[PDB]
Amino acid sequence: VTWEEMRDKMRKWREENSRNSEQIVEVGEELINEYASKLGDDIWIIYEQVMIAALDYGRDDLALFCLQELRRQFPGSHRVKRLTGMRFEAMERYDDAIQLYDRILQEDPTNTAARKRKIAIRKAQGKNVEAIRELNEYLEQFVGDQEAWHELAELYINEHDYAKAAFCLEELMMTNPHNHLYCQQYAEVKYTQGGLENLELSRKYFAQALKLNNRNMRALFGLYMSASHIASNPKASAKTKKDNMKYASWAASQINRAYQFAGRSKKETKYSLKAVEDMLE
Amino acid sequence: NPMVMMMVLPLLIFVL
Amino acid sequence: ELLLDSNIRLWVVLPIVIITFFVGMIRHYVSILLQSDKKLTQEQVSDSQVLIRSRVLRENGKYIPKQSFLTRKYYFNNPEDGFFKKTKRDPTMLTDMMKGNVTNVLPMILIGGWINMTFSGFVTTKVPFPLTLRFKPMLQQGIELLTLDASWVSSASWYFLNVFGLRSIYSLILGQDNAADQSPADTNKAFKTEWEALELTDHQWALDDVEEELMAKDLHFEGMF
Amino acid sequence: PSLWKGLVGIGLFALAHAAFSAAQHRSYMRLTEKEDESLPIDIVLQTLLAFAVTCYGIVHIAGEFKDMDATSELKNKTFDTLRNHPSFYVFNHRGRVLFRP
Amino acid sequence: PFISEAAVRGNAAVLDYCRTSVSALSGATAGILGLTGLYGFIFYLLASVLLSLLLILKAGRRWNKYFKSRRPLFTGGLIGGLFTYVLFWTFLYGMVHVY
Amino acid sequence: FKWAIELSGPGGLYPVGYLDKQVPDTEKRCWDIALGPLKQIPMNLFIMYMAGNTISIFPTMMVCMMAWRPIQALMAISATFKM
Ligand SMILES: CCCCCCCC/C=C\CCCCCCCC(=O)OC[C@H](COP(=O)(O)OCC[N+](C)(C)C)OC(=O)CCCCCCC/C=C\CCCCCCCC
Repeated sequence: VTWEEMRDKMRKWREENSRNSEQIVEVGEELINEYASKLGDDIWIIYEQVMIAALDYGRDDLALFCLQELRRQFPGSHRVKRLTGMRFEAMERYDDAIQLYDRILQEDPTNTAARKRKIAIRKAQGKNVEAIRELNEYLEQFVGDQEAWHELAELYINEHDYAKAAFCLEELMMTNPHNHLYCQQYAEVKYTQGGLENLELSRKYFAQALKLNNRNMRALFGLYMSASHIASNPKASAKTKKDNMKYASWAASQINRAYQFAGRSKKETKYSLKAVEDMLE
Repeated sequence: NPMVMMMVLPLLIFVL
Repeated sequence: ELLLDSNIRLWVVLPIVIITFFVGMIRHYVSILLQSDKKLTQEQVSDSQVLIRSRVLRENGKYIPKQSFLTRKYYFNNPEDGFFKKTKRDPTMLTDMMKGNVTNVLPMILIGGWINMTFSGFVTTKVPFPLTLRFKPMLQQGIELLTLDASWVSSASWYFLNVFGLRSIYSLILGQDNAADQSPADTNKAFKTEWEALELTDHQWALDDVEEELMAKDLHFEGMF
Repeated sequence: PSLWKGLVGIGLFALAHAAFSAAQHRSYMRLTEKEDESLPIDIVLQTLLAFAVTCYGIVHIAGEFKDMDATSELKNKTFDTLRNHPSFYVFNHRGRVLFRP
Repeated sequence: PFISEAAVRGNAAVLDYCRTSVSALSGATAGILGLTGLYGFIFYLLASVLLSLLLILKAGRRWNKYFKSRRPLFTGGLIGGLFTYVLFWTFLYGMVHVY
Repeated sequence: FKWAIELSGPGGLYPVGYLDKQVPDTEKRCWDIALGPLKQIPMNLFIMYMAGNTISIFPTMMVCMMAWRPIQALMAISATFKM
């Protein structure tokens, strides 16, 4: 347990956007208290996460410390300005945060952080419709922002306009063909959206996600259940009926195999057997 | 420098 | 051979290498210091990102069903939709870019000239391969010899060989694609060429045969632990 | 392992020693002026062995290759991470109220 | 399948680093041995294929996911290696055999 | 299915790129691509030849000219064919 090890752990926990605020805030506090001078400016990015975790963790005592250090180091910085905006939003102080973001925008119009923070404020206030409208307007100038695209898709899913969410996930897959998570989420959204005309797309995209990653057993039994629903639908044609029955049988075989592997990996009561007891039904 | 001129003429040639 | 003065090594051989190495480092650091991003307004970045989205769609729309793709096509290149139709609009910048382009080679040649004056009249090192006699006037600047072997080189060309052979070292230590070496503007035409290209593009839903190519082999499952 | 790095160091040292030997041998000729015109077998064997070991170490020092298939490092990315969207964080959750304000 | 630009760039960078280091070392060794003329140049080629063999050992089995083909292992940046090889060759042959 | 819950229903400007209506709208060049460099290479070659003593007084310019249009084409012959 050396400061390099926790530094690498924090770097990994930053590269993939985790939100285990307690662990990251504890590690960051240890780093900035014990090994603050053991390494150079690489802690400064840490000083971002550490405060955000604090706002997530509720421990506001060190949020002021980190903010004051960053401000005294970086006067008139748009990143630190957004960070102050988040500090203000931590206590639902929305008017001052909005004014600060407007000042940032009038100082620099190409900044994208201020728009995202202001729409985060709007969605925190519960005005979902105006938040969706603001995101739609913001994308009209910044088509291609994958993060905002996925956030808009998630908001549409929450508000249950599954057509727009499916469209946004389609264009997200356009952006990133090789991410199986997007394919799985789009298959789920399409399955939830409607019937056979969308069930076919859902099962095709579930198969695509399985091809892109064999371990996504979530999408595995998602494909299984989509095929089963297609089978149970009277409108399915005879050739479609036998095709989806074959797909369901293959998926069931894969599910029994996967749960047998789950069995050999652990050592306990055979709940996985109970699990395939469900498949036999 | 004659050498500098004779080696910077290609530099103008290299740019063009 | 030739009994060259030992003091030529400690003051004409090593200092040339050190000068070349650290001048390359200086040039790279000055290049990164000088580079400043030009201010971009909303419209230019917006259209650049829009054409980025269009090109990535053209590249990998195969993973998107047919109706979504042809709706993309309607949105992009079709009178009725309106997009791609109602979307269009000594100078300092030229001098600055010309100076920046010039400063990548000219400092090396000026250093070479200064070295040629400063270290004129020596024989620094013997190039270990038999260069041609016709190359004599540039390898042996500042030497009045006539029958000297062409493999003996003066200071200027030795420095030139050093600056040619040190770029790989720069990439080794400085970082990949370093700037120490020796070696869209218009959106309307871009809009029109994207129009024509995406008109020429077709659709091939890559999911039409994914299941059959998936059914053939069992799913990899080892390493679940 | 890290010892590879140490290995390459000694390799360079070996090469450096070879240089010294070669220099001395050259002085030999510069004081013998005989028709030898040949390096000692010891120095050339030492130089070649140092080259071999140093190159073998360097190959390890270069690093580790990375796979081209984009679904390699993304295999372990669970859906609980990709959904966070760090720019669009919201602080109106139960975390603040539950935890110490 | 789906190539990732970052990984292929990293592979190219590590291959280039290994090639540059081996070419510089080969130049130093050829300068040490006092090789002169064509016999020197051939040595470089030999050194190169030696590195290739080592790279074949480094990639080893299952290299198909590392490179599209073995070709960049052999002829990857050969001229860039040759320039540094001749520089270090002249350097060492100058500060060893000339004086 | 005893747990077939439906989550669709009410659908509420429009998101950019969205369009609700389902619309039903739906040798040779290699010779020119090879002759391009086959005709551009002599131009640089002719310029280098007509340079004369300027080319002689510019040893580096000749190498760059011979590596720009020629040499690179031979080195990137596979790339040229694949393009
Ligand atoms: C007898 C003739 C032989 C000539 C010697 C040249 C070959 C010897 C080479 C390497 C052996 C050192 C091994 C130590 C491990 C270093 C690499 C590493 O894995 O460790 C990582 C760290 C930091 O990585 P990085 O970003 O800095 O590397 C650049 C990253 N990349 C390669 C993708 C661009 O490495 C660090 O500690 C920072 C230091 C990086 C390596 C410094 C060595 C370069 C210094 C001088 C080279 C020649 C200058 C003088 C010669 C003049 C004669 C003409």
